[PDB]
Amino acid sequence: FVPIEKLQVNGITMADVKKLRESGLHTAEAVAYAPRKDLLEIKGISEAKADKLLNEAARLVPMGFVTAADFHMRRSELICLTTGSKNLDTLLGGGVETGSITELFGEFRTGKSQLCHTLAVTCQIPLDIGGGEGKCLYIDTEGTFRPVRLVSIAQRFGLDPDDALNNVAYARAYNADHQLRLLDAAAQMMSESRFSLIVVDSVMALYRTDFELSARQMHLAKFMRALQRLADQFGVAVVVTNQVGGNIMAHSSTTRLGFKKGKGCQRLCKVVDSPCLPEAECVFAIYEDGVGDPREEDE
Amino acid sequence: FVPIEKLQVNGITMADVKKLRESGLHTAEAVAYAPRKDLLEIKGISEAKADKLLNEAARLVPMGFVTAADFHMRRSELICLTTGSKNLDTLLGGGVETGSITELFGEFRTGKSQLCHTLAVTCQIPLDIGGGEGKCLYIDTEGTFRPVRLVSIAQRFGLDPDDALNNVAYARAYNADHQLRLLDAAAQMMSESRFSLIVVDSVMALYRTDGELSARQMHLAKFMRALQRLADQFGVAVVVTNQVGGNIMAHSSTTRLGFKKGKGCQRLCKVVDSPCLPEAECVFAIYEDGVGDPREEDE
Amino acid sequence: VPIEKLQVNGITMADVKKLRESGLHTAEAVAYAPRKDLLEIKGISEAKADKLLNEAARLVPMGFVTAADFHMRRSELICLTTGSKNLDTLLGGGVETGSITELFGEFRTGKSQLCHTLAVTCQIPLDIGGGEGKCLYIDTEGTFRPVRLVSIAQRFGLDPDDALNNVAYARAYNADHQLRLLDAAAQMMSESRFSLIVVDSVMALYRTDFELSARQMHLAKFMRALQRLADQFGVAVVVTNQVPIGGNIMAHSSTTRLGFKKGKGCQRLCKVVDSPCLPEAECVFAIYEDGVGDPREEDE
Amino acid sequence: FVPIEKLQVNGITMADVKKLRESGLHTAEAVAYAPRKDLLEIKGISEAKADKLLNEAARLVPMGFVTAADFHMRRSELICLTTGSKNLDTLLGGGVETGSITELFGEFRTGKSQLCHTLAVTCQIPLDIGGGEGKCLYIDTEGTFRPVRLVSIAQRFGLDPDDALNNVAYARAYNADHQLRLLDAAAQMMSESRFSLIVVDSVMALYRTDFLSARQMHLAKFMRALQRLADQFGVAVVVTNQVNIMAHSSTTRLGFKKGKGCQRLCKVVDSPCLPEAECVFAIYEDGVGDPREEDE
Amino acid sequence: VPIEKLQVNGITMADVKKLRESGLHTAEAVAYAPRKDLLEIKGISEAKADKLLNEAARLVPMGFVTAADFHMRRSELICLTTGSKNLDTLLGGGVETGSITELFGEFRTGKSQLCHTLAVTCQIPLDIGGGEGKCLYIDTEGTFRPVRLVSIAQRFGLDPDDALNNVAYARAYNADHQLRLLDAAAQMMSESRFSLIVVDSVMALYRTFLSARQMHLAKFMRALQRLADQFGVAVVVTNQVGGNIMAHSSTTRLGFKKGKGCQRLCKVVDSPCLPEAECVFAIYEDGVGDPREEDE
Amino acid sequence: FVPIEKLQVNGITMADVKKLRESGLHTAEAVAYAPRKDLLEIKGISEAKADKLLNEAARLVPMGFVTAADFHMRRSELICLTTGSKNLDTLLGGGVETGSITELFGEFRTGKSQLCHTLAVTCQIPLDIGGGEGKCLYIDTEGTFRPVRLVSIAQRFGLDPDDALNNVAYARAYNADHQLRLLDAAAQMMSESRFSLIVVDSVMALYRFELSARQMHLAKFMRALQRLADQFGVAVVVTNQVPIGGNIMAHSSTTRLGFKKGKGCQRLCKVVDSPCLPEAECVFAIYEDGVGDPREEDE
Ligand SMILES: Nc1ncnc2c1ncn2[C@@H]1O[C@H](COP(=O)(O)OP(=O)(O)O)[C@@H](O)[C@H]1O
Ligand SMILES: Nc1ncnc2c1ncn2[C@@H]1O[C@H](COP(=O)(O)OP(=O)(O)O)[C@@H](O)[C@H]1O
Ligand SMILES: Nc1ncnc2c1ncn2[C@@H]1O[C@H](COP(=O)(O)OP(=O)(O)O)[C@@H](O)[C@H]1O
Ligand SMILES: Nc1ncnc2c1ncn2[C@@H]1O[C@H](COP(=O)(O)OP(=O)(O)O)[C@@H](O)[C@H]1O
Ligand SMILES: [Mg+2]
Ligand SMILES: [Mg+2]
Ligand SMILES: [Mg+2]
Ligand SMILES: [Mg+2]
Repeated sequence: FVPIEKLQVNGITMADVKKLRESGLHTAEAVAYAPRKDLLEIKGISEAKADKLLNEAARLVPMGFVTAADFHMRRSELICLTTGSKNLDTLLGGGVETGSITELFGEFRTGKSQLCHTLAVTCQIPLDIGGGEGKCLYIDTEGTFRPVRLVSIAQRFGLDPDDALNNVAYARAYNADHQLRLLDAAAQMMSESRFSLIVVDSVMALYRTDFELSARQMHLAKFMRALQRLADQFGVAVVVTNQVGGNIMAHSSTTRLGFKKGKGCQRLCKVVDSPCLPEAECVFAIYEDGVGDPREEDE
Repeated sequence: FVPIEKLQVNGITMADVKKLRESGLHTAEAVAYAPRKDLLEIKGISEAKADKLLNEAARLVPMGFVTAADFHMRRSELICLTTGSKNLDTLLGGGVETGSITELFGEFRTGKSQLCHTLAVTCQIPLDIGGGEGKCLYIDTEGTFRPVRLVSIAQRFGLDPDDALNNVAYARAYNADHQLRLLDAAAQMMSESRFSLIVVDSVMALYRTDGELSARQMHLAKFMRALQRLADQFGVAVVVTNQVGGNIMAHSSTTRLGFKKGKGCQRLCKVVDSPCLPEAECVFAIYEDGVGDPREEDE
Repeated sequence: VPIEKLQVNGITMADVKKLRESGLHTAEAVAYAPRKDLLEIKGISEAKADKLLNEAARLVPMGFVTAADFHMRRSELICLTTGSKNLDTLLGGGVETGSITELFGEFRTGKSQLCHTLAVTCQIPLDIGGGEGKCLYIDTEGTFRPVRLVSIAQRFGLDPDDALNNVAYARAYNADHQLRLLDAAAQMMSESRFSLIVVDSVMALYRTDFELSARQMHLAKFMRALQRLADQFGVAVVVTNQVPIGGNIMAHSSTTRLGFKKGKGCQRLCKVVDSPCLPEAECVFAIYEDGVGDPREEDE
Repeated sequence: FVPIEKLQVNGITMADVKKLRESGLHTAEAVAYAPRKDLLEIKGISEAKADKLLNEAARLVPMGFVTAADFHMRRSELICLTTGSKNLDTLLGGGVETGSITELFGEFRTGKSQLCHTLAVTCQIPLDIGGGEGKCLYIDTEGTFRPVRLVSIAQRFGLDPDDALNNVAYARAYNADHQLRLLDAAAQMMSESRFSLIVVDSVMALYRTDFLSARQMHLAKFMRALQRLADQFGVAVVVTNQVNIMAHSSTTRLGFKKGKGCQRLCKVVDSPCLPEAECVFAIYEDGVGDPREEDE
Repeated sequence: VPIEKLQVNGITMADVKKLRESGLHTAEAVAYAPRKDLLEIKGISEAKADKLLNEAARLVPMGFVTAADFHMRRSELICLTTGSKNLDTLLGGGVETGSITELFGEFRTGKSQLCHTLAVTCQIPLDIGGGEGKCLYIDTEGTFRPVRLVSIAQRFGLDPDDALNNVAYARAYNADHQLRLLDAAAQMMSESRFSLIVVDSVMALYRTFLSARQMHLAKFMRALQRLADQFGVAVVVTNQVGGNIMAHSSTTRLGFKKGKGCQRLCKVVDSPCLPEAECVFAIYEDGVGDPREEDE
Repeated sequence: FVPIEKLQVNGITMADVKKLRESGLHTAEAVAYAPRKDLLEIKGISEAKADKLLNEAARLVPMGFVTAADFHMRRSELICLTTGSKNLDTLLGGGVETGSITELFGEFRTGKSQLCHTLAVTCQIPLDIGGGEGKCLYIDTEGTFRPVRLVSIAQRFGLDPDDALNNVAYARAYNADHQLRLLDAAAQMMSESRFSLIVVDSVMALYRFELSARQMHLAKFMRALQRLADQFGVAVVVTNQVPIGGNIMAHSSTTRLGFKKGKGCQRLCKVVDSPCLPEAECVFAIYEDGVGDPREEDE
């Protein structure tokens, strides 16, 4: 991404920069994608200078037309992260794709939290072996997150236990308003540092008891679009878990994966929906050290 | 169509042509269709020479009266793009007509994006099979375009895997203002070469996520009107996808096709609104290489 | 009455050509026009304008007319046939030749289908309700398809070739072009018999081009021109409207108004919202591939 | 009225009477009310002849003020025209009165055309039931006139349909000049046959498109001509309008408002003697009348 | 922390009393409460409620934190030993305080014995697996036998009078009484330090409820979760062999099987982090402990 | 215990008390332990009336928390019924605890009927020697009622045989509804007179139903038995054949005693379920005078 401090030019005061940052925008992409009406609504900003900064960002941030072959090259360039099972990578065609809010849904005790822990660890590892080189962002709504599993999985991957311990931002929410307030600080801290993943587990746990359906349904809509807005500005893959959101999950999520409890430690994962993948299923396994491919003993 | 650089006659200099270039009228047809008052509102153009260039444009572009024979022959000579499915081809009366807006709508995962991707390759094929011998353009709003689908489909008609990917302009919109802003750039770009298709997917996805209830319709009308002008200016097929506006989208779109999810790869299509087509219904199957007729194995 | 007929006791052809370029192509057009309009035209003197005015007035009756004579004259007016017996009975013969008829309602009500049906029928002989005159179609939304015309002609049995040969189309890209189309079309209404003008739609261009007052008197000018054409040539005029928006400018001009309501599938309800003569009522009609008609019992 | 034939006394030449008829003077009242200056303006009329005719006509009818004791009682026996509804008759205190000017203003679809049709059909019934015992004169300026209507209304009132249609004179104007010109033939018909009601519907419609000071002066000339015709021929005058000179010239003014269904609210606004009150009247296929109990 | 720190920024004592009437005994519940719940309280304005929430957030930590601090916080969490070191090793110190531990299995295996045993351990010092707090035992079948409590206290060396004078028994005859017992007990856990809640059982009353049972059970279970959150107290419940509805909120689940004589087998069936394994313990008159050579 | 008559305060009509008596609630303790619904379907009782009854019961009877010391001292003061044999009383901690569910299951013709008759006789002797000083109600279902044995045990303990016979109300059970009516009448005159022991021999004689419906109705019979025990603190003893019922009856049975037929008239009794008393065994004997300690001649 591009920092917002590289955007001010032609006698635009830093005070305007603070005013924009206090409103939630923290990068050039955020300003460029932001509608001009919202920028005008911010107090203490002239509309003429608002349009000046908007067109300066448009000159800086590229959003013009481009040939499809170039788009193919850029999409091949996109960072992709190994899940931890070669079968999963083959099914995903390389692994989890950033810039896309992937959803993993299914019945509980199928390894969703274990897979999320493995995802955080594989986002801690360097990009050379396919890692993300960035910090995760884990939002828990049930108290299930346990650092011991992270330590074990990191030791499987060989990373420093303390680096993995201190490079994950964990925050447990207690109500829907707490989640929404938490997202703002999440974005603010996202601004300064380099991250590579935002995992939420689970969105509906608090919403199930906080509610009155009409207020609940609209409250997710502004919540989820915040994750979508944050994903494109910073280019971080977004993973959402769920229990068995209706149409909101389907509309918001790009690639969906259903989970099923297989025999023993083996588990089934199915590509229910995808923009460029066929509906195919495969099998992985979960051990005390994380997530891997099923072994001959597991057969 | 009629290139703009051939209407210059009877004492109009290139300065007026450049002024029209900033005015947006990039074709003799465009200036002929534009109302006189808009020409008067253009700074630096006197009303006398405005009416002059208007009458040379009207001489060069026929605004007069045509019989049903002439317009019927022109209808016969209109270019239609093959849908890749004989059932769908017959449902559409032979393809997608020029200078008319098609609105595919329905619930998600019904294959609208697959239909758009399939159409994106039929334009470049030789016209004898039912193409248009041109180069496509893809304006996206949800980030679901995929060159890999074009790679897979180009082999159905034998097209080159890279000549298909270097002859498709691409761009993405992020906010409501950018969606309308892209159209002037599209018109400027398309004035140099024969485009044959435009895609907008989807229309109101940004408008729902953008008191505000009244203000969105007026913005929607301004954007949707611009597409209708674009089709008449250049004679190209524009395809807009919709999710489930109301009257604004119902009135503007020339043709409307509703999609429904069937069993497996089977999907149902119904002509919801057309001026000269019966309200029929057909079935089509999405395969690895695009949209096609259902197979006996899947039936 | 032909314009070339007005040549009496020394009408110079230069004055005739001046009238031609002034837009007046019918004897009624000069008979009804005020003298100030003639004086506003260059090359026209006041005394000669007055004498040509009286020469025009002595042909067409321009005085008191007893109500009985007006009633018998109006009862002889050719009523266009819409093919649907229900709607034809609703309006006492259908659309009348020489008055402004407006159709309005929500979307998906088949007004365009009715316009198409009237366009096809107005070419059939008088016995089957046609006007025996070529049709004119000013379109502002590109909703004309000359493929269905052949099918409708087959339903009405008249030959397809001459039925297609006997229509004129004009696409309208702007309100100024829409107004100029009437001036353009006046001469060919003065060249061969005409019985039907269709405009679709009225409000579409003014909705986008507009500022309220400017739109208001521009629409007033357009409606005045339409009424002038209807009076001069005696040709039926049908216009399409979508929903009212604009207030009363279209309500005062529109002699007849119909409102369309969605029914069940092919069923639609027509209600005479405004009419100086016929009482407010309602009726039902259906649309099929052959055109507008009365719904069948199976469709009920 | 008094025909101009008896005006000639002591060998007054018939040529002068013919010239007066060609000048719009068809009755002795017109000559009496005409000043000397317009008589001088007429070609072939001398000053001596002008003053002689003024003396002959003035000695027949007075012009100045009168004693109110006879004035109010003589105003009672004036011809009244019922509107077919008791609400309006009570509101007007006798209904429409001839020899005056009454305006009906309001929005469209308020029955103004319908009430004008009712007046035009009710002007022939005998005076015992609020009739007029005369023929109407309808001037139309929008094409709204639909004869058929009348037949049904006359059958409601029991008059013969053929007589109802044949005894109503109808004119249509295409321009303001044509509208003004029709008044010459109107005056000629007034001279030829007895009429007792005039309707204009609508007076202002053409002036919207035909035209500003020229428009105002033309309206003033039109209204003064109508007032004059009412003066000589004792014909009630009713005008229609859509929503200062017209109000000033008008004596009685009634505003119309749309009620519920067939019901509409009629209100008296300006009147020399009548108070300010409203009423409700219904309009049906048969015409204008009092609301039925079913609509209540 | 006590809600007494809330008396800042000019908010009156009356609001604190109203909150105490609604069970808002400690500041943790005030902070975790949603807006609507505190809005429902009578005599409370939303304007001051915004502040109330602000200082509630300031007093108790609510923002982001790195996982190192979370791990070191949960590592030093108080754990209550069961007297069976085999269990301790299996549970990594014993039962956690502030979470939900569920027991299921055959009644012949014996779980009420463990419920009795844990009652005294909450008072012994922390260095030997104690809690140093009060215990609140709720029974639904009247199995409370203080003689076993005296025996286990003598095994632990504590005074039986101290054991009987420190724990609080409560019995419920219905689901509503069970629900309101928690509300009543909130005052006692507010006024004094408690370190253990034992429920035996949770499905007994619900057996003698079908759809409304799930909502009632969810409310009761989330109330038990709230009590652990608002005071850091351990919560342990028993369940005879709910289902999935209990399973969602079940942080830890232990299944029991009957072995040879007094020997019993305990399996940690479900746990967020702990592996799936089994162990063996024994039951004697002194309580539940590690198996001895006599049972081997 | 608190009589139901004294419960009605503050406008509670006596007809409501009569309706409660007819329904089955004969004491204020029953209303105190009565739930919301059970009071709701009682005739003549409304929601406000039920709330008033519950409030009055809470005022009269302590409904809240009870400390361990108070519960222990109340249990200590509870009257225990002697068995007439030193060994059984020693194994039972002084005898049978009143107001508790005790099940005696064993082989037929092992003196279970004799033991029940002995307990019925000993529940009327003075408290100084472990008696009850109250009436007795013996419910027999197997036709084992023997007045001769009752007279013999009365002579053994010095009780007057006629005073022993008239102090015991004998009830024979034919059907499940019949025994429910019998226990309803039992509570009916318990509301007006004091008793000391309830004997049911045998429970499973009439149940052996429909297998599932047998459990809930038996549980309701167990539930009804517990209600009266808490209302009056009277010992209840039920005999079981050879245990039938399984989990439900095991949970209902607060204490269980298995019986075996030893040599001669001697019999063996062993505890099965006891939260406090450890499991052990004992031996007793049966003679014409009833059930007592074994003698040296049979030992
Ligand atoms: N320490 C561990 N070592 C190995 N496997 C474990 C461990 N803890 C849990 N599991 C496995 O993980 C599963 C729990 O899945 P989980 O990630 O909790 O799904 P959810 O979060 O949806 O409940 C259990 O079925 C169990 O078999
Ligand atoms: N390579 C493929 N082969 C066959 N079917 C596919 C392939 N890729 C996607 N599909 C199917 O086509 C559908 C595409 O739906 P889509 O056009 O994305 O709907 P929307 O545009 O409304 O989101 C998906 O449901 C998917 O199951
Ligand atoms: N050839 C045909 N056969 C049968 N039905 C048709 C045919 N053409 C159009 N229709 C149906 O009739 C309707 C016509 O409505 P339309 O004329 O578009 O109303 P409007 O012009 O007022 O928008 C359309 O909804 C269409 O589904
Ligand atoms: N044949 C008829 N039967 C019943 N009612 C009619 C008939 N003809 C006209 N009307 C009614 O008369 C009214 C005409 O109003 P109109 O007099 O034109 O008002 P305005 O003169 O103010 O425009 C219409 O509202 C209509 O309902
Ligand atoms: Mg989970
Ligand atoms: Mg799509
Ligand atoms: Mg249409
Ligand atoms: Mg009218």
